[PDB]
Amino acid sequence: SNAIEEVYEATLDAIQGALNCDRASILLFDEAGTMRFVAARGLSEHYQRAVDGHSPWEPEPIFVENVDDAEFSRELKESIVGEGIAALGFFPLVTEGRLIGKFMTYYDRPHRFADSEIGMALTIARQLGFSIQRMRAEYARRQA
Amino acid sequence: SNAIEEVYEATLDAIQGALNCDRASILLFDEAGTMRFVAARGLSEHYQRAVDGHSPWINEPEPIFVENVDDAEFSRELKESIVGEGIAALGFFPLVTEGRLIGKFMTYYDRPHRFADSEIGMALTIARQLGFSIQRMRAEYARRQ
Repeated sequence: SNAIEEVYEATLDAIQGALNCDRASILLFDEAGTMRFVAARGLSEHYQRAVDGHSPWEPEPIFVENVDDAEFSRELKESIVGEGIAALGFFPLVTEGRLIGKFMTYYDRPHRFADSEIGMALTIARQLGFSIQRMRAEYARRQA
Repeated sequence: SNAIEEVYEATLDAIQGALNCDRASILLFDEAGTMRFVAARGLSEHYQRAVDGHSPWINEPEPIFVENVDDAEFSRELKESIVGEGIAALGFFPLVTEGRLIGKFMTYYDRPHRFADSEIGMALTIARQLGFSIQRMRAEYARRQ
């Protein structure tokens, strides 16, 4: 049965070669409008639990170069620091310009982002977006 | 029900959006060791039948660029095949899984073209992601045995 689950891990593979940071995640909206993990590596189960209900959201990247110099809640923040995360990249996934979810990169030390990384990161998010668009779609259609 | 002909089409989507070239394709090895189109746009079938075979490589592969066909190292026949298709420039990016060549994906340009570092980086990125998508997706199909 259809495994975009294999595409998610593939993308996690590609993120870690392409962008050489310590962990990564993919999340997508559920019907409630809340972002949910569909794929991770290697953030712990304890962190993903803490955070699952909480992030979002015209669709552009977001970079926390240091969680300290960062306007988060002290609640959310100790979760992040607790996991051993010092920096974060948020990268939108879209269909038809609809925000559909995001992927995330995580760093143990603070981090500044090159144009080249951001570019690769954007190309990754582009492909996932289309992968999900096409896999979802004609599984919708291989029915009618 | 491996319709990840959808992974191929998505890739072709990403190739177009990330690299603004004129045409693109994916080719994979077959059991005779020969390279074979598995997806493309807008190459013609005539072209595709025409040029199966050549694998610019044979254990540690880099991208190959051809900025002007007229200035490339091609046998008469194979240069005639490209130009008659209407192509002037091409990019070969190896597809690799577990440290081995499995295929390639190609960007084509109808007029000469110098390859900007940025687009090379983008292209490589996509080439990794195809590799990995293939690695994992047939891995799943095989597992179920």
